[PDB]
Amino acid sequence: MVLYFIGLGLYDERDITVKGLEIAKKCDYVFAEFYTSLMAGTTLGRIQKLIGKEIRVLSREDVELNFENIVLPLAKENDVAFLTPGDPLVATTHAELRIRAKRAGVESYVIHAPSIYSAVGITGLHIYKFGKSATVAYPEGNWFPTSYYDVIKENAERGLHTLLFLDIKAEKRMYMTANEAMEMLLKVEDMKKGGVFTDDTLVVVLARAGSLNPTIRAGYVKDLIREDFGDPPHILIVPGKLHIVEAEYLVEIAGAPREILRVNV
Amino acid sequence: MVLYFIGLGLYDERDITVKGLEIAKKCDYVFAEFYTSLMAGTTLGRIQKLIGKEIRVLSREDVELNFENIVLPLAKENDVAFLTPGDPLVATTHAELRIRAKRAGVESYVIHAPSIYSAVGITGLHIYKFGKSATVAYPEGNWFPTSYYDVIKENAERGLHTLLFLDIKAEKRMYMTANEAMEMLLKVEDMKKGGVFTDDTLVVVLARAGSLNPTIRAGYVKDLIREDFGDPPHILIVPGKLHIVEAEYLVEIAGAPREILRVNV
Ligand SMILES: Nc1ncnc2c1ncn2[C@@H]1O[C@H](CSCC[C@H](N)C(=O)O)[C@@H](O)[C@H]1O
Ligand code: NA
Repeated sequence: MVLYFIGLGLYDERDITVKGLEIAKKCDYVFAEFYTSLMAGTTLGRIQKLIGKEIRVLSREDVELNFENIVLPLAKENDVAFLTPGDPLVATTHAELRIRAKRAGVESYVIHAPSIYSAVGITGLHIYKFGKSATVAYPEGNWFPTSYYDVIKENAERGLHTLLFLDIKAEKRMYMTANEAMEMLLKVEDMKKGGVFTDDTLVVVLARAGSLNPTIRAGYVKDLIREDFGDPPHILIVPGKLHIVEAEYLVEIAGAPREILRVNV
Repeated sequence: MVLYFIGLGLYDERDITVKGLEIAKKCDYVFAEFYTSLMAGTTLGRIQKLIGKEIRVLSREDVELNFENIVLPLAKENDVAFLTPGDPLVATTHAELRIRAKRAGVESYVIHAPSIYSAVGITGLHIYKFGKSATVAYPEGNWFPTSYYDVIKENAERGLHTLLFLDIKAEKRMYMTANEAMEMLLKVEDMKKGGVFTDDTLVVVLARAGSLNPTIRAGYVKDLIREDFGDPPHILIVPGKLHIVEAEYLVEIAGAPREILRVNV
């Protein structure tokens, strides 16, 4: 009679919470999706081994089109878990799944876990100063998306930080690097010419948040665009004007150049 | 000899990640603070029991003034952990402590945990649509806070949702409720009359996120301002322009007035 939306956290199998693991262990059926994001520091086998339950992986279509014909039916006479990377209900379309549950006369509960939305706090940037968030999407055909560029503009204009998710191709396991994102932004800048993202723009790159050894780097685009940030996934952040405390952190912890203490504060 | 910043999560001791528990369990000394937020579903005893260590709780003064005199020394020749509610770096100034650690020659690591900042996803509001965040502080004498009012105005003009962190004075066991924040806001409206926060303003309240049965409510100030949302902690959210699916969720899950299903654009 119960559906549990359980988050898996950031990087590996140990990023699930104690509450999440215990609840998952008591469930008769355990489902999961890995198309919204991937746990790059682990594998399906390691997650299954930690939970002690076989995990049935669902595709994007399984969820968005058939959640009610695949997951909810079993939840009527059993305790069912639906696992997702990060924090449940963060992916835009997931909240709607709770409505589907209600409509089916199924109780659902949410077991939280760390999300990149909060983990980016490790960059030293104040959370309250983050503005609207966006995704740098992979272009294609006659479609050249530039929305994320206006998001940066509108945020930075108000002294706000911009969190940029990088596009991902789940199955093809193709991750967009911070370098690729920077390249695209430089190209959109060439068109819009709004003076929003240039070789002199300060940016922060966070890679493998959740691991014990994340890569946190900060610097001007002209110096970081070709820097190697390690294995994915990467997250790009274009900070608004910095509070001196944020800057000192970026310098001492993320290796930022002293220059930002005078230029970006 | 290293220092670990470990988050404990939203509501109780089980909201800590597995990673954090295993690491915390093997630390020589364990410190913690419970002044940046309220973990309404646990006790120091339960935490100590779960970790298998004795925890020396610190005050804001001990941390802000004597962190390097109290915690860092032990870290130079031992594995030390510093626990905090939620995520250690979110909406706190704990990030600056890492700089102190470094300047003291002490390496530090961060273990994230579910944070209220990402937990807002349970309100059905698209997490990416949130703008600048704000904090509703307690009035001090003749000094009355209003900044949080401008934040809502700026976000609303852009159609972005606003997250309002509510104040806390753990030493006085004072935890600002949503109701109280709602009234402080009406007062500001009567002073600025910007048309930002009135009795017809739609709002959302999340109380005790992290528990199995948190209080999620949405509606007009006039009908919610005197409603009981249960024990703290609470957060107040003033949505911007809603999407049809956000409205459907607020109505079906947060008991909002069925008339908000009618978006104005
Ligand atoms: N479980 C919870 N439910 C509702 N509000 C919460 C909450 N936990 C924290 N808050 C809100 O956030 C304030 C603490 S601010 C510190 C936040 C913390 N580092 C985190 O990561 O969540 C509280 O005063 C309250 O307004
Ligand atoms: Na945000």
